[PDB]
Amino acid sequence: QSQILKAEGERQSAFLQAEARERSAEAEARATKMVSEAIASGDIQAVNYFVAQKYTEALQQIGSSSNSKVVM
Amino acid sequence: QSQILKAEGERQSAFLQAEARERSAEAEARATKMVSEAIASGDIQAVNYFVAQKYTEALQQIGSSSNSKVVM
Repeated sequence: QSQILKAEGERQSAFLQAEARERSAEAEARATKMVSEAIASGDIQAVNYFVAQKYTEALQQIGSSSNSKVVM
Repeated sequence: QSQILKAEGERQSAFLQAEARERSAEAEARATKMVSEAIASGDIQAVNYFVAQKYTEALQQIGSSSNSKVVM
């Protein structure tokens, strides 16, 4: 009996997760459309600049951590 | 007798899991259709930008952890 009750629990959880998945997919679609229009209008170098600066910040935090051993 | 009862338990669990699987597949199909339309309308560089930024965040967290030893 305990196992059957548990299984019913995961079933209901799966249904709720499916609903959340559909909503998140809707949001991703809207985001894709908006950024697609923005890129198609003007240019591509700006996106590369954004990627570069975010990557620079990530690399700085990777280097400046407590546990590491860099080599130049 | 104990083993037979246990086996009945896993049977019922499998049935419930099958129902959940069908629901999740439905959700995946809807998501695929929506994002497919969004991509087919506008462009592909936006998806690459999203992938790049999420990957940058993942790499930053991989580097900035307690147990590691980076090498440059």
